This record gives sequence, C-alpha cells and structure tokens, in this order.
Amino acid sequence: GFELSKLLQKEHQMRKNVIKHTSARHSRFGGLLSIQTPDKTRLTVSGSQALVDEKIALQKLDDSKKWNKRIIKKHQSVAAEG
Amino acid sequence: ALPSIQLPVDYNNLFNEITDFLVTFKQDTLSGPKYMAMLQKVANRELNSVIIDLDDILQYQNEKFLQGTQADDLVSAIQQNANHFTELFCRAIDNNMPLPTKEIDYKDDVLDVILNQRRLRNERMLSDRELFPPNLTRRYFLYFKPLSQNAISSKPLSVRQIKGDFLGQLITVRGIITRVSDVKPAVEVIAYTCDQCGYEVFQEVNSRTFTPLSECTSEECSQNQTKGQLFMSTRASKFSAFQECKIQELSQQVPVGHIPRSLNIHVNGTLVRSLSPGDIVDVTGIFLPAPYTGFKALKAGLLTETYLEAQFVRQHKDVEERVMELITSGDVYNRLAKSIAPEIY
Amino acid sequence: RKRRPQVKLTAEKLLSDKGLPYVLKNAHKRIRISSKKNSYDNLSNIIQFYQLWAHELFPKAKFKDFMKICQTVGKTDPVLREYRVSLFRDEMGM
Ligand SMILES: [Zn+2]
Repeated sequence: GFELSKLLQKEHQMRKNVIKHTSARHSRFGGLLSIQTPDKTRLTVSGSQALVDEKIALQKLDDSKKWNKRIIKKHQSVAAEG
Repeated sequence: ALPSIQLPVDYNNLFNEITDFLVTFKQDTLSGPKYMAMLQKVANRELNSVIIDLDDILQYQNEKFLQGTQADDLVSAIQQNANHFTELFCRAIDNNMPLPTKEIDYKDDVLDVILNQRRLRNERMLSDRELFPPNLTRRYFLYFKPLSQNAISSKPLSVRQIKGDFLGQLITVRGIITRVSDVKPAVEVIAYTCDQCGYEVFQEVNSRTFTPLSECTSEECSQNQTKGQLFMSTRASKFSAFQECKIQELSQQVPVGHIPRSLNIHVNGTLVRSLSPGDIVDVTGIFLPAPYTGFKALKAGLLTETYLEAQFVRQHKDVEERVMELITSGDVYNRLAKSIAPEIY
Repeated sequence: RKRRPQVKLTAEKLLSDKGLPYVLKNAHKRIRISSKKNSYDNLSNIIQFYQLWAHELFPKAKFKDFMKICQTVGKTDPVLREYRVSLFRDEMGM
C-alpha cells in the first residue's frame, strides 16, 4: 500500500499535467485561433486550450498533419532463431 | 448528347438595357435616379430589401418608345424567366454599386477582414520577387413586384389554375396560408478553412442538399500536396432567413365536387415572417420546380414536385370624429343593437 | 502514366529566399537565450522559430520528420554541402 500510494500520487501528477491540456468546455464549443509569424501570414487552429498559450497551439499545428515518415524496423529476427 | 438551338433573346443586349435602366430611370410622376438612391441606401446599410417594380420597367420602355427607340421587351423577359434575371439584376447592381457615404463600422463585418487578408494573400503570392463568389458579398435581398393597371402576372390565379407550363414564370396566386413553419436559416455560401495552409474556400449552395469538401483545393495547399483537412465555419458562411408555408385554394375558386389543392411557398431574406396562418393573401412569386438528389431522383424519375419562391406578398384586408358623429346621432344602444344582424326582427 | 512526383526536401528548396538565407537573415534577431528564463522556455523558444520556419518551408512533414529529412539531405546533396562550406568560408574571411 505504501508503493501503491506513491504510484497513485505519480498518476495524479501525470493526470493533472494531462488535464492542463484538456479543454474546460465540451468538444463542440468551437474556438478558432489565427496565429501570425512576424512574416505576415494567417494560420488557423481549432481549440479552446490552444487559444491562450502558444506552445499548445504549435503542438496542434504539428499534430494536425497526417503525413508520417517511414521508420524502418529490424522486424525482431531474434525470434526466428530457436 | 447536348444539342444546341437558337433563341431570339439576347442576354447581352438585355443586360445593357438593365444597366442603362438602373442609371437612367427616374420617377417624376409623384412630385437623380431613384434606384441609384436605393443602391446608395444599400451602400449606407439603410435598407436590406431591393424591390424592382415591373410597372417602372414598362414605363421606362414606354419612355424609350416616346424617345423613338425600341427596347427588347424586358418585362416579358422578366415574366418568362425571372430566375436567371434575378442573378442578372444582382450582377447589374454589383456592377453599379455606389460608394458608402457614412461610417462603415468595419469591426462588425468579418467577411471584409477575411477578403482583406485574401487580397493580401493574392498580392503576396503573385508578387514574384473570381476570388470570391458574388453571393457572399451581397448584403441585399432582391425582390420583384408585378405590373398592375396597365400581363399574366397582373392577372391573379387560383392554385388549381397554376399548371406545368407556369414553371419558371412570375405568377400571382390568391389563397389562405394553412401552415407557416418556424424561421430557419438556409445557407448560400459555405466557408471552409484549411488548418495547414491557412486559406479558405467557398462552396455555393443552390439545392436542398449539398455535400461538404473534405480536402482543400488551394494552390499553396496542393503545391506541397499536404493533405490538410477542411473545417466548416458558420461565422463566415452566408445565411438567409428561409420559411416554408403552405397556401390553400380558396373555396370559391374550387369547382363543384373537387378537393382544394395546396402549394408550397418558400420565402427568403427580408420577406420572412410576413406570412401568417389563416390569412387570405396575394402572393406574386417565381414558380420553380423542386428537384430531388440521389435515390429519390432516380426512383421518381421525371415526376418532380414544385414550389413557389415568393417575391411580393399583398394582404387582402379621424376615428374620434366619427365617434362624435355617432354621439350626435343619438341612441347609440338601439342603433348598435338593431344595426347588428339586420336579417332578424 | 506519370502524373506527378511527390515533393521532397530538395536542393532548390533550401537555396530559395524562404529557407537558409531566411535563417541567416533572422535567426539572430529571433532567437533569444536568457539565463533568467528557465530551460523549458529557452528550449521552446529555440524550437518555435525553427518550427515556424519548417511550416513555412516544408509543411507536409512533421517537425521531427523534418529534422530527419534535413539530416538525410545534408548527408546527400552536394550543393547544400558547398553552400555550408561557403557560409563558413565567408565568415572566416571577414
Ligand atoms: Zn490547404
């Protein structure tokens, strides 16, 4: 129970850091933000937590892309041997 | 596949006639062009309803006949096909839009800021070291008013007298409105925003159904071919106050042994909510068909419904001096008793 | 039917006005490392300018993937290598 209480404290701190990023309102509560670089441009992100801080908005703009690079895998050839 | 025919109506000459009529005509019979003053009030945001009167057009072509020249019978071309001529008059108004003469209040208009940023986009991208649909920028709702006392639109018709040959034409009906639905917003331009390229796209709606756009078709978004997902924005979308109501044939117009028929009237823009249930009204509107989409259009085939896009609505229906005259008449009780229901004794 | 080649990070792309000349023009102006700020804010300020530069240059790839393809192009393209030695030679000449 001692180690269990410490694991729940660690889980509570990680859950608090997760729900910092979580929007306070619901999902359909639509918030659109236009960020500009000092080179004048308009980039639109959709979120409520990303409205206030720049880093969550830039993490959204990084995460909104659907193209992923190839990561080659060794395919775990150790299991082929007995 | 699509063979072509020739018709004796020139749209370019008729468009020139419309854009000369907008700057030429002035009504001095009541006692500067008055329609230009109305478009100036549109530019000053004074009014949102522009009513083109066909009696004014008939008097304008009569004045042209007095000058000795001849028109191309513009009012008959309005009465034959008013649906294309609505957009033609809208483009003629947009070609002759006056400059605003008062405070713009630029903070309220979001579409002005969006189009300013898109013109910045266009000058920056094409620096090299139509952009918007016309219904998005339109703040005015166009209506038509039929000619009277001067000819099919002038003659009022029953619901049963409206036939299949009256589709596409400006008609007039007399009837009692049975059911009026709630005022609902109907879209005309949908705005989608790209989360990657930061651009927009506008999709126009001219049907009962529409499909959304999934991926952006921007030049910058497709040059690097990133697959940005489009997001619909209701803030920059173009809306209209649409209301559907049902008009019924009057019982005097119904022949003996028949059941009255009902017709659908769709009102848009500033003409909304004037229709009331249980009200005998005259409705002048463009008689347009209502086509389906998809499987209903495939199964029902050529058999298509219809509706009415209303353009003008007319209601069929000192006092103290008359009260004092009734006082000096004397015996108000007996006079108001015996005057009510004169068939009894 | 050859319709289109899918775009990658190329030698003409780094040598544009929007690219590494943008870095030489504006990186010393934009990047500020201060001892008063903690290390998270300093590292995020390092990442932020390069992330905006990546989203202006090659927006198709994610930012870690962008650094991986920059590593691949820096190992591969010779025009980028002679540009990289030209920058160093121009600064030691002065
Ligand atoms: Zn895009």
